[PDB]
Amino acid sequence: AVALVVDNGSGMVKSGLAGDDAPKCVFPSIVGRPKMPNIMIGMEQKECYVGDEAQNKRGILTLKYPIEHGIVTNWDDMEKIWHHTFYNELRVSPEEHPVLLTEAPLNPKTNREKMTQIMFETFDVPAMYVSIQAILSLYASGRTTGIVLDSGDGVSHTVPIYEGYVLPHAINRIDMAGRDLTYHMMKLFTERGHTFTTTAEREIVRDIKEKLCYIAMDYDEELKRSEEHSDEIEEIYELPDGNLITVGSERFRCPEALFNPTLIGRECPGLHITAYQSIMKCDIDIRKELYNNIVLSGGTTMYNNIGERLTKEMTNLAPSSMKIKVIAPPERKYSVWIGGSILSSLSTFQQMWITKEEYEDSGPSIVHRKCF
Amino acid sequence: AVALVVDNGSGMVKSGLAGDDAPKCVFPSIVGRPKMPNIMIGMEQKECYVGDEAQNKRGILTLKYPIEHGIVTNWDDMEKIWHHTFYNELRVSPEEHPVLLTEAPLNPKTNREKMTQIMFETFDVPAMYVSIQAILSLYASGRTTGIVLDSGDGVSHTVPIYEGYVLPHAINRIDMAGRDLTYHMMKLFTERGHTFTTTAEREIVRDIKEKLCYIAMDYDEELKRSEEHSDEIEEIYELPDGNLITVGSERFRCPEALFNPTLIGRECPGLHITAYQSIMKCDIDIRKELYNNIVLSGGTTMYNNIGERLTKEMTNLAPSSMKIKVIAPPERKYSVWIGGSILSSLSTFQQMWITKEEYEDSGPSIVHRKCF
Amino acid sequence: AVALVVDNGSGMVKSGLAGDDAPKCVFPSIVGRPKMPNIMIGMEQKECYVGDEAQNKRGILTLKYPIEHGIVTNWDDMEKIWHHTFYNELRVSPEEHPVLLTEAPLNPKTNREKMTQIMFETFDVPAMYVSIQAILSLYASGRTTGIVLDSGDGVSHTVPIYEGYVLPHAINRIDMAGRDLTYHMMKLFTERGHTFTTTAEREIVRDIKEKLCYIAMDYDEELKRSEEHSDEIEEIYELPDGNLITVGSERFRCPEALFNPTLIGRECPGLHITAYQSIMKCDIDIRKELYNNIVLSGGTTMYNNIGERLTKEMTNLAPSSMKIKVIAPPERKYSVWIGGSILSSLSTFQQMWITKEEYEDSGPSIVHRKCF
Ligand SMILES: Nc1ncnc2c1ncn2[C@@H]1O[C@H](COP(=O)(O)OP(=O)(O)O)[C@@H](O)[C@H]1O
Ligand SMILES: Nc1ncnc2c1ncn2[C@@H]1O[C@H](COP(=O)(O)OP(=O)(O)O)[C@@H](O)[C@H]1O
Ligand SMILES: Nc1ncnc2c1ncn2[C@@H]1O[C@H](COP(=O)(O)OP(=O)(O)O)[C@@H](O)[C@H]1O
Ligand SMILES: [Mg+2]
Ligand SMILES: [Mg+2]
Ligand SMILES: [Mg+2]
Repeated sequence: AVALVVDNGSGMVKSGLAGDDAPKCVFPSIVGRPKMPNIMIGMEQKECYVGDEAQNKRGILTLKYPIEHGIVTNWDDMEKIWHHTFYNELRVSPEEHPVLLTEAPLNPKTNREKMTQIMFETFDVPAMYVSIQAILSLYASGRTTGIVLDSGDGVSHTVPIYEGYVLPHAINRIDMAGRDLTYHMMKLFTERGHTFTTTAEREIVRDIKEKLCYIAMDYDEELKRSEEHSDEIEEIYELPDGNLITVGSERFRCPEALFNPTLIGRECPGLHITAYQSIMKCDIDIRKELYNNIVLSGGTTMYNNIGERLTKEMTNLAPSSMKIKVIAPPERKYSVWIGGSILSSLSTFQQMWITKEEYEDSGPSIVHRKCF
Repeated sequence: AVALVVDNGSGMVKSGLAGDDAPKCVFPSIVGRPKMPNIMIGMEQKECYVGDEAQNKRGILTLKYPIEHGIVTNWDDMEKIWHHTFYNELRVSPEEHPVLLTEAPLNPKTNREKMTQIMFETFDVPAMYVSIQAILSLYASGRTTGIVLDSGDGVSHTVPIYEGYVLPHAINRIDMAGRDLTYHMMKLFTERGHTFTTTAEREIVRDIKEKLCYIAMDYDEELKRSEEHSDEIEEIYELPDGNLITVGSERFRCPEALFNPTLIGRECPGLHITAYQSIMKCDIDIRKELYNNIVLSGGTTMYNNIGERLTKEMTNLAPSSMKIKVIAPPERKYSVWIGGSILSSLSTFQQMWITKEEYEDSGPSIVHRKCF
Repeated sequence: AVALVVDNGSGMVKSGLAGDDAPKCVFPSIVGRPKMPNIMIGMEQKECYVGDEAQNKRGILTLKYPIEHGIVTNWDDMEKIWHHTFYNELRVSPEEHPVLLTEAPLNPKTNREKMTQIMFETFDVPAMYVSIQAILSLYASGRTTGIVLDSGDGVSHTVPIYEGYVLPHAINRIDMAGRDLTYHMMKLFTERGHTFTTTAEREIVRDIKEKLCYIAMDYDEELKRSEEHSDEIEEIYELPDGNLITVGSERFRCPEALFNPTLIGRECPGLHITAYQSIMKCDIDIRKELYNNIVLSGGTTMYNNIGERLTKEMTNLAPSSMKIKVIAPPERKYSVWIGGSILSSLSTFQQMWITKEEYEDSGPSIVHRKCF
């Protein structure tokens, strides 16, 4: 039977059938609830909107995210999202297809235990398997050795792998991703005169950041040019209500927080520093191959001139006799799903599944012995 | 049982059976009392005239309005008007038909409480329901999203609704309607030589205003043309006593007070300004749909070239990327009654009624929990 | 030379000499313009009234506020207000005294730039300095560590400070203050039968709110008692025209919007929630001292039983091993001015000034490098 690949994250959720080269259903993971009285008798209303319907009618809805920092806070909303994905988006019965789920490294055991319990006791799936996102990201690139720098919506992590062997003592994870960048962008916009506070305004700011941001090679030079050639940097954006907003110096000052987290008041190191620290925790003979297979993945790495900036930063830290090559292939925003689809279509993988009998006999703890 | 739709307002009262496409009995809400001695023995006189009879014999009667600014002042006259409507106009027993009444937004609770008490303890109606006029006006147009600008005889209000959800924090109401326009018309007529003071003269001036008024697209240009091409604007009107009156520049100077209330010494803003302020109090993503569904209702909006003037005024305020469409359908003077008839004929509405038992047990305050 | 302390806000403006323990001139910041024709030849009239004169003759004047949400909208009115303060109230020459101005956090740069330009190019002040209001509020209390919850007329903000170091990433600001409470009070009064629309009526409602409002410890219990013991809550107030108004349940329902902004249709969180969120954004070891130094400031915090309510609300959120102490000293409505006077009288502060030469050489942008 064809397996279901469901990559659930903080911001977006991707779902599809194992065997394709692109996800089938990509939708935001939000739950909307009405806050205004209903007075028009005759129409059929709903108590909760999930997915695109919640985003379209966000004007009269309060929006909640059931996943924060890769950890599920409310399980009812997550169960509703899973039900919507299975019964509305994919329109496939969740009882004849094995499930392949993804999880971030260094997560509490209770999250996996509850996820497995919900999958086996609510949807009654035949089999399921949970895998780390970095492994699937490395699978999607068709390589066996490299360091994966993944940056999603809530969690950014770094995982090195050498010749199919992972080094768990050199795995890094920090909670600083596109959401903090959106908050920083809102704070920067408050200095221009525009104030955004509501959830709909937050989505508008997120869209503005996605459409009109880039990474400057030299931050100081562009900052100097911002006060002298602002006409080149200014960009006009049309708000949904018809007003116009001028985005100027905020185009590159917002993504700069990745390489200097002190702007947003975070003591954690930057991205290049984290990668260098992760490389230096491995053996001496392993570092040479890791320096040449830096793979980028995640939606937060979809900016412009990011690979060149990362290469320049790594050059000033790595020894002058090494070769640094950053791998930023196109369509890398769906690399995890592609890797999961590739993994699920292998004959050797057809044995590493958690069947119903094993879960019923051993219990929910079996996920700590067969899934890694 | 067929329900009774009774829209009672300041100037006129409409009444009919739920299921028709037009009101059955439309008559002015006035109470007439004699002021001259009666010396002709042999005829059967009456102590009070209500409705058309009071208007026909207004020469020897003093006329009183029991409703002012949507608030009932004297309840005896209102009870007499209700009795006349039930027993003379409709000729139906008010004990086998549910009643559907209308009320203006932002009204005192005591008005609703006394109305419900009178309906349940005097006419002994089986069930009753009170609804806002804007909701019925939006029902009559067959829409679910829009901003309703209602202007009756004493009260003009603005209510936005988005996808069946009303925003109570963006509801406006001002006490400036056709009565102030009639007073302004009388004041303008005093400058020509004609003086009107009595109630009958007030009704004559109201008829003149109804028959010979229009809204000028450019007030300044027509004002300039008034002193140079008066022959085009002059109109002859025949008074009931046979005299002739020339209405000239007063044709467009009287309705102009809607867009500039400073003419009649009122500090409240105009109509377009009020609509724009009501639109700007909603969320950013809601404004686009509200700008495209401006619905006009009420008897005061039955002038000529009013939709074009409103569109031109809104264009200069709304952003240059929005589409403004004013909806002024024909027969809009009875839109509230049509909406009430449509609402009362729905199966889903057959449950939202205040039965006799509920009123007797809970008390008169129940109207504050089941009627909105 | 003695410095001038001028705290200009939305509602009121305070001005005095640095060295005193109380402001010298406290007057509303309104600009009045006549709207009626003048027919009495022989009297000397004025084209605009500013301050108490505008408030006394508000019957025949239209009143405008030149400051909205801590942002100056019209600069001509603000310049007139500054001229009135310097030349009429204080009666001191604005050329031999340094100026100390106050500003709210998270404000546009253009506001400060224009303020400095006006101060240096119109009044020709020798030196000036702009400071945040929270810093002065903390100075006035004689402390070094604490969280300041300031609530004025248009803007309410929260600023934590630990041992003289401010945490900019934990500063909150929302636009919800006494003006929205006045609007809510007017809306509540419309349900009793009284309608207030004009600016003079708005000032009357503001006075009623100032004189007859208090905060209920248990909102539900007092709401239940409102429908059973209204005689205890009813209060008689005398309108300027001689009529009497009964204020009953509206005494505590108006200030309740601070702890539940959903009543006035605002999605922003309440006051205790905002304070708790601001405390949780600091480091773990800093929270203990912040929980014990909650300082209240502003005119909107001059209600009754507000400290006890805030303490009770914070107790249910803070851990059961912390000590919560709300600091609400008397005369806290002028805390900002007292703090500014204390700061301006220090010898160490005699160097942090913007002289004429520095402004002339560097330009208006210098205020972004020496004032914080
Ligand atoms: N073209 C783009 N440019 C800049 N940022 C982007 C772009 N596309 C997406 N993003 C950011 O990436 C985030 C999406 O992260 P995603 O990888 O979907 O998280 P998850 O791994 O939980 O699904 C969004 O919050 C958005 O801000
Ligand atoms: N054709 C017309 N042209 C101009 N004004 C009109 C016209 N018809 C009615 N009016 C005005 O509308 C008013 C009637 O208001 P109406 O909607 O009946 O009030 P209510 O909602 O209380 O019944 C009258 O006072 C009259 O001046
Ligand atoms: N005793 C009081 N009780 C309740 N509210 C008050 C009292 N005194 C003042 N206020 C409110 O505080 C507001 C004054 O705010 P203020 O601190 O003067 O603003 P700013 O900081 O801009 O000068 C007024 O709008 C008033 O409604
Ligand atoms: Mg991801
Ligand atoms: Mg009407
Ligand atoms: Mg203040």
